[PDB]
Amino acid sequence: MRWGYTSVQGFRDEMEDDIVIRSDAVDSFSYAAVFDGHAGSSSVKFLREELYKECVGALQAGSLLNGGDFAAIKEALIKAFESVDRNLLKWLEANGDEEDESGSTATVMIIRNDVSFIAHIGESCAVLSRSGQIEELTDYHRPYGSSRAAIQEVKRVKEAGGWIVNGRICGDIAVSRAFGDIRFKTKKNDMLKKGVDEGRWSEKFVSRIEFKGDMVVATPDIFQVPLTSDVEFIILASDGLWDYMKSSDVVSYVRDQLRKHGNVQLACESLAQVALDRRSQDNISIIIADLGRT
Amino acid sequence: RKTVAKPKGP
Ligand SMILES: [Mn+2]
Ligand SMILES: [Mn+2]
Repeated sequence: MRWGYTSVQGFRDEMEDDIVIRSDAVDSFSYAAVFDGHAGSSSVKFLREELYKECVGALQAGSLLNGGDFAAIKEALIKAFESVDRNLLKWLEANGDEEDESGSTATVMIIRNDVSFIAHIGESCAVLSRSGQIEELTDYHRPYGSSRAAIQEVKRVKEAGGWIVNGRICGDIAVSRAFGDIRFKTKKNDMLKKGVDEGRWSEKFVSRIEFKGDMVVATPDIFQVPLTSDVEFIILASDGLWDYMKSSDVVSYVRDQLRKHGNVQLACESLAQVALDRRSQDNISIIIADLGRT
Repeated sequence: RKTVAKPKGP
């Protein structure tokens, strides 16, 4: 297919989104990812090469992609994500910080021949258009809400002994799954301590806390997305887009652009400008795969 | 919204 992409800072004082698109034409294989970093860019930077390499490795070990073992593909991509996060946390600890507290979300799409898989953590979103109809392919990992993932995430966080205030875990983080974010994982106890030292809560408060598991995890949801000849285009984007434009609206908008000039790169740039005209307040990154059709 | 914030108890 053809790719259109854009990644802009918009109204934020820093740019922490990034995008990756890598193809192997001989193998009919492509990897597209949007990363939405927070509290710095070091996690995003790490993921840029490390996640690709690990995913490619996890799936090549066994020529795994089109074997039809969904379970095995799913397990491979999960272990890839978990492994990368393990390595990131070490890196953040040794090649850092000392005040680097960064993290990043990630929505990855892998296509090989006529199969597509999505590995997703966080609050970017992927959608496609199929015979004129929208399919929303991912669900949000937020510690509040009503979608399938939402109730389960809040349950998982509370189960780990964390709490949620102002729609944030420990009043801090607004996503429940992410790479990095060591203070919610292997340094959560230290986190409580720092809070006392910085006067965000009392000593007796920390006493009543009992962390059982990690509050934030990098374990992805994994989806298999059937590809058919009537899939018109696929869109991966950060929440800088979706928070300000409903997916049914973006799909109609892109369809209109492509009917107009058939240029996916121009469609993508014009879409990002619509998001800015609507005064989205975040970095905005968009990747569109134009598969053509009718 | 800013994705992180200084933490707060319930
Ligand atoms: Mn961000
Ligand atoms: Mn964002």
